[PDB]
Amino acid sequence: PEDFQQHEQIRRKTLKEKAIPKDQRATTPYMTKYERARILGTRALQISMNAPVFVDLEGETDPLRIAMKELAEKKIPLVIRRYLPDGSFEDWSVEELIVD
Amino acid sequence: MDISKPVGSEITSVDFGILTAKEIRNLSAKQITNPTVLDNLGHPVSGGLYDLALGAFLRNLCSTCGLDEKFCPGHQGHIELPVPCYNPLFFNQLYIYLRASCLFCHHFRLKSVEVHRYACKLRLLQYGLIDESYKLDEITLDISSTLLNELKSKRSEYVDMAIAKALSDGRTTERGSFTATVNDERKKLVHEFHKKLLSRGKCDNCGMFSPKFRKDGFTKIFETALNEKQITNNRVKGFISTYILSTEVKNILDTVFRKEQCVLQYVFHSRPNLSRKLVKADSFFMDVLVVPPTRFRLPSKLGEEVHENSQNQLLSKVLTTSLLIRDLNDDLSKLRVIFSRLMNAFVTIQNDVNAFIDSTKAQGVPIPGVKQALEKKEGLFRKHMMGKRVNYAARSVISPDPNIETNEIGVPPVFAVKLTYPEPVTAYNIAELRQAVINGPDKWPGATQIQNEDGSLVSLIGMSVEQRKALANQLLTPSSNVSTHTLNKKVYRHIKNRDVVLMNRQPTLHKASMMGHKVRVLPNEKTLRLHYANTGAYNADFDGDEMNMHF
Amino acid sequence: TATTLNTPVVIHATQLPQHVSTDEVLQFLESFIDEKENTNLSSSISQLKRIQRDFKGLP
Amino acid sequence: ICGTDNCPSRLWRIIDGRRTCQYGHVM
Amino acid sequence: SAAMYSRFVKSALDDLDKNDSTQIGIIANQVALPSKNPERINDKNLNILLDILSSNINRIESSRGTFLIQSIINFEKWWELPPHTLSKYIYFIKILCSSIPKWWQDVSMILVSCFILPIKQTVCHHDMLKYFLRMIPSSMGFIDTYLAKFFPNKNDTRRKLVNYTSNLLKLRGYCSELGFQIWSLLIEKIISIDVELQNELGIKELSTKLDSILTLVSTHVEEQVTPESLESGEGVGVFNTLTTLFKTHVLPTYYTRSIQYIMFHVSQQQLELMDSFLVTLIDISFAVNEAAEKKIKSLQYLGSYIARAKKLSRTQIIFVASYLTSWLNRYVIEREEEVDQRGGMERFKHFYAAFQALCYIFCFRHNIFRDTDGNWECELDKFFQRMVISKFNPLKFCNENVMLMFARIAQQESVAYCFSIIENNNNERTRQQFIDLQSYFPYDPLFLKNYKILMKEYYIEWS
Amino acid sequence: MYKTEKVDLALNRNRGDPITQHFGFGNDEWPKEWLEKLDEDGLPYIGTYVEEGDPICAYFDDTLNKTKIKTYHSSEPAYIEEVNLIGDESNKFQELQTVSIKYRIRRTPQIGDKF
Amino acid sequence: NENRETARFIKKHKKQVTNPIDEKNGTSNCIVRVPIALYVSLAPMYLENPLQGVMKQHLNPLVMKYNNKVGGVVLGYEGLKILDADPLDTSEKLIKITPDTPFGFTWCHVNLYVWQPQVGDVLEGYIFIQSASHIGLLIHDAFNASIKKNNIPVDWTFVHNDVELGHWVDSNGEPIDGKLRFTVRNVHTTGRVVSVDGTLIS
Amino acid sequence: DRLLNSSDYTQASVCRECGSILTTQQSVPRIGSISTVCCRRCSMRFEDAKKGEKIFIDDSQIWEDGQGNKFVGGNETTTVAIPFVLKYLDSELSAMGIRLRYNVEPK
Amino acid sequence: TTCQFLTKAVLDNEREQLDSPSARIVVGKLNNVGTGSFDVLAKVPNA
Ligand SMILES: [Zn+2]
Ligand SMILES: [Zn+2]
Ligand SMILES: [Zn+2]
Repeated sequence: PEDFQQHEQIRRKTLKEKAIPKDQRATTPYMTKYERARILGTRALQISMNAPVFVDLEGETDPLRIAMKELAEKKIPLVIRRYLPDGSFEDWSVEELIVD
Repeated sequence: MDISKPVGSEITSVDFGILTAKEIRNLSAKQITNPTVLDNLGHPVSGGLYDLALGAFLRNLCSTCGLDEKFCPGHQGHIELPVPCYNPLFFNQLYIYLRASCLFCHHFRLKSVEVHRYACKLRLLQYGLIDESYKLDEITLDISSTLLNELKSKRSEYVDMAIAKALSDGRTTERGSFTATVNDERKKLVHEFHKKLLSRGKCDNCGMFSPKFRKDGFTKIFETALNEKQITNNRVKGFISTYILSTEVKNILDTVFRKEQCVLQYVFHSRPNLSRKLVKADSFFMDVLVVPPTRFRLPSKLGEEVHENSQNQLLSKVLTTSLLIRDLNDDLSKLRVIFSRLMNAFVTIQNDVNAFIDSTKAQGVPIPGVKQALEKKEGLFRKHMMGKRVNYAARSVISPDPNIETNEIGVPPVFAVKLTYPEPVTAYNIAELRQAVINGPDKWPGATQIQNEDGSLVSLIGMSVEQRKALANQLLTPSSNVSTHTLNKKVYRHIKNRDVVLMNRQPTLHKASMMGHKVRVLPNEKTLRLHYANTGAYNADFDGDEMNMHF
Repeated sequence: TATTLNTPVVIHATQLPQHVSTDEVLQFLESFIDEKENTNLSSSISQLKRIQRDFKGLP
Repeated sequence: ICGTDNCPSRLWRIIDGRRTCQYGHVM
Repeated sequence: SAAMYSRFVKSALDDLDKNDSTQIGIIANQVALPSKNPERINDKNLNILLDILSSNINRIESSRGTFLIQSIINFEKWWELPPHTLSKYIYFIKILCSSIPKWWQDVSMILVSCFILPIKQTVCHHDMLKYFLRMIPSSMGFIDTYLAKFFPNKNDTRRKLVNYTSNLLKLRGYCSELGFQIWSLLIEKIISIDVELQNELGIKELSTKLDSILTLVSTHVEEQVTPESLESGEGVGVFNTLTTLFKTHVLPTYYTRSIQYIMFHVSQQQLELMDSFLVTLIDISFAVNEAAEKKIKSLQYLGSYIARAKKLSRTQIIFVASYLTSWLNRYVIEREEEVDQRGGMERFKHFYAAFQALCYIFCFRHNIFRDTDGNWECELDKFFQRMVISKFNPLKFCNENVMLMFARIAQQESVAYCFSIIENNNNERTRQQFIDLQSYFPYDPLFLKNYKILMKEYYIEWS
Repeated sequence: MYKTEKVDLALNRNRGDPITQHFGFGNDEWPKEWLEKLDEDGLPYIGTYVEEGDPICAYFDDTLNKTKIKTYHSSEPAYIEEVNLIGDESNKFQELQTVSIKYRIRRTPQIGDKF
Repeated sequence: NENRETARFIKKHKKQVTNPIDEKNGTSNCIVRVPIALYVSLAPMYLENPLQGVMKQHLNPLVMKYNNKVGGVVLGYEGLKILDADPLDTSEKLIKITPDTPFGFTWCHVNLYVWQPQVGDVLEGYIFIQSASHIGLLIHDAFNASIKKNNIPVDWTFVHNDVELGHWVDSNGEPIDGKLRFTVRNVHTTGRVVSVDGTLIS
Repeated sequence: DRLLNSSDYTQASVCRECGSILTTQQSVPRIGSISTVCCRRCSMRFEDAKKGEKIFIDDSQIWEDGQGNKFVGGNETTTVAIPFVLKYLDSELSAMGIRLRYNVEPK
Repeated sequence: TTCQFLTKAVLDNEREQLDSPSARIVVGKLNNVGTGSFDVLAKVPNA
């Protein structure tokens, strides 16, 4: 009980130390080809597990095409945790990232 | 892989270490003592390689977890070696430390100050500080003990300060910094240390000479010759070839690893030893042998003939020799010849486990050892880890087609009725999957199977249109069980015209030879149809070429 | 039965358990039963109502 | 005999590539 | 013998404290034998073995003792033992599950499975379940899953099915709480029968099966929910739970009739049973959130129900329907222009669906909507015409048989006209699922023997 | 395309051991519809169409006291062109279990065949 | 080193907080409040309402059932708090999703009210049944308790009824009252329902 | 998908305390009790667990095997998705006396 | 030389950080290249 509180404090301290604040973030404002691929795949996976969809799927049966529609209207509720070689990260939302 | 089955725990790192005899004795499911594998009638003999405590075998339930051959993961056992044996993989290392140590003061024959200099340099290298390890050589004051102990103090002071200074900043963590250049500097030192260790003839601590140890191809150590000039100093030591048993070597290294624990702490640890474990000599020795579960030692069945286990042949031979030598040494108590065959048995047991593990480093076709199993041809890592045979894949001769899209692949209906996708049933696709379920596994676009939310599978293969129609009207039914309310049914539906496939034409010399194509099921086809635009990237000519389709 | 979606990965006591008075237990029970009443959980509330009933009355 | 909650009924049928119970399930 | 055996066991136990375990095992093996084998331990010796074991159960609570115990729990047809001996078996089990409440799990499972046996052969099983549910309330968990595990399949023998429900009813009568898992089992099983009967529409089998089951369920409900039981009882609670479960399974129930009647029938036992359940349907009908298909299914249920029931107030029904129709005036107002706007008349499936149900209800209960004066309740004369001439043009988009029957009747009653509107309609002359959904009426007449007779008091046949 | 198979009953027996095996069908035990492919002698009717799983021959071994069959297995279906019964030699006496069966596999030019 | 290794094992099985006998009642308080940290899965159906997820999925099947970690029976939970995967003001938090599946996993903080009865603790229960070899009881009329024949005093004598069931008589020579006070001899968790093995002699 | 998911993907039990896939086993329960994944390495033999005052085992810590032996502890086991060859490799490495320790998060 | 590199690893008491494509494949971990060079987190509205 006492040894866990210390372990949790260290875990959350290290997390905060690695997190790059919204202002200090310096990566590409563009969503990488890889980010787009995973977002569409993961959101499709969520859609197939009866997750609340934020778009009107006009006769759409493919979850990926639904995930594609949600991306077009920037309604995908996901965040990209961009890691750097030291372990530090930049949290970028799907909404704010520029898509070609 | 099931999306309905997520995993909450993950392996973040793997730690390499040696199993201790005490550790194996506790985890062991049964002690293996019998060289026979089967009793009469056909039941596994108690204390043998096929014991049911090592897992379920011969339609019998496991005597440890109680599960059958399917669900039982198998259990590890152990063989109690009557005498300690040299571990083949670490023999070369224990040999280096045996030749490097003094047989009198039981310290390495290299001067303590020089040994401490290596321990200091290797401690600073546990953390990413190479510059500091070289700066230690600059710390300088036949030499008196009061002066040399001050040098060891000043060096230890610099090591403790340089670590703390770098630890204060983001230069090194408590777990220590480790890079390839750091690794290069460590590898250089550990090499130089062993080279300096082996070079010394007369012990620098106590001036007495130790008898040189010689070795053969097999794991066996022996004594050396000795000229008259060497004799004249081994007799003044007190004034101021013969085989050596495994126990004698272990006992020599036991004291040396205790007396020289400080340097060996950093010689054997790449990063700081946070576990604070003692570096013991018994890690290089085997007092027990772990018996892998029956699951990984099953007898190979080829048609009608059931081959004796490849592993059980040499392993039973080791047990026969072990039981024969422990009894041939027991009748000696009520006592030359008995010592001759005792020593000869001590050799054939070390060579038995050596044969149990490796060949080219045995004999001179013998049974392959565990080293041989990991390096059979290309090796277990290359043949079964870096590369693997896969499910949901097909192979066929490619035929040209200009009527399909340049991003498409013409899939024969033969493949379309076998290759299925696990499609979870939802409100948006209940209509599409109900039809597939009715259609079944032989009518495209159909479905071969249906997975319920409880985790069970219902095959649609044997069923008629009547049962399929009933199951289709039961696809979107709400889960009564609260433990699976999160889940929804899955339909293992035929590959449709909206699916992705990985087309591969070997050799895959560049990533363009493995692209993603859009499935286009073409009726009355027996070959994979491919457009002419793809010919270049795959370097595929329609001269009877073959292509792999991955789903 | 005993899956990642059913049972948690790990449970850890963040602090030592602090004892609660008869009135605090009864105040908690009343608060919990009212919030949950507002599928197999119903049988657990049925048992919880018996504890609340025992901490102030007789069965 | 399989032994599953389900009941086999005997007469197990071998399908090349798939060994199924005549009844409920297939290994 | 008598005292020789007392020695034999007393020895066996000493021998067990020494771990020899042979003597016991000899005994266990002797008790484990089948009800048929003459060589199975006889009553008198068993009387002895039992009374000795009960007297110090702690002597046996060991790994060595496991096999013996397992052999007594697995004693074939123990309920078929003798009085005095039966009593010793019971006392033993009682004693056993007390210290190591670990065997109650095994004992009760076998008990529940015996629910397929007549109304008599289970008394002992229920007596025991009642006892230990009380003293070990935590058991309700795994023993509930047993309720699942041991249900007989639809294919399995009728005697198995009919028994396993007879017992569940018996269980219900001493463990009121467990209730839900039971009701879930009955519901899950009845849907199986209804669904299958539809699809199929051996069969002679399912008939008398499903018949034996429903007639049972409904008679228990005729009893169990009762006015006395509704004010101070668990009849009211049962009714609520049942209603929710029923709607939910039926609510989403797909194209099939054979169970939804259970509610048709219990409903009409008492005025309030009709009331509250009906209000639940009203709550279903006009929630904004529900599937375009859920609202339409409910509306079919709603219309079929009002038409067919028998224990109705003329007036509790009609006024709500009139309010819904005024609900109708709003729908058209907040939507025709939604009509002359972009889209099709399908945008309004749900409107027609409800208007159908109401029209249908008027067909069967017409003669009722004329009050003493000869005037129409809800101004049906003036009301129907307004919808018929609206821009939605209901007559074109609703059913092909109700709209016709409404025409016939409405015209006859001077309530509304239509044969010219029909002429105009067929002159001017995912879409299928809708036509499918609009063809199904969950309370069109039933097809079963006893139930039918029982429903008569609650049913209006077309005749 | 013609393919020949040798069904030898000397597969386990050696050095003139007593035999439990014999071409034909054993009495009392007979699994359903096998007579459609094989004749009374246990050998197949020359001309019969066979698919993988179909019985290509029938025998009875006394060691198992059951009537077993040697199955035909190939992706390509065939017809029986020739069945030859062969004497076992070994000082004669013994009945002819042994047997050479020729399959006729029809091969029309398919998409993929080289010309 | 001889006793240093064994010392870690004693602290693993050491009773963290003992149950005290108070208010001259003679009975020991076993209901306790313990704040815990969970690592739970979040279904994609609960992606818009995550707190309802953690509750219906993992916390609801936890109540009125013994949990090995807290060392008692979870009577309920209070104040659920999802730990944001992003260290930061708003109600919108984020949870890490598995690369393979659409399910996410998160750390949670919730206070549990548990019934923690250790051995040696004096408890009261209402006599449910009373056989010749055991006495059935109910702690707070919800938790099962049993006192075996050997755990009952020697002076006590059982009397079986012939009419229709039995009754136990105490040392004084009178039948035992509805409620009975006993000491905790052992607590059985492994089974379906929590059963307390009680003693009437010390 | 190719080298794991559609090849030898196995959800395997691992002990968080010692980091191994080969020491974990399903415990054999009593008539009413449920089976729990337990580690043979970290668990102590019941009899060997000997004893400030006397301490008592919380019952949930005692598990039994098929041989009837009682054990104390070794309940800090979880599930991880791994390739099956890893299990065969770890097994082979163990024969050679080499131990693989899998550091598994969360702890 | 699988057993040779393994021996050198054990003697170093080395920790395989599982950061190389090969190591990740060995332990069934997702490769850190391309789509594995980041993490995907879901935005949840309730506190
Ligand atoms: Zn096992
Ligand atoms: Zn020396
Ligand atoms: Zn462990």
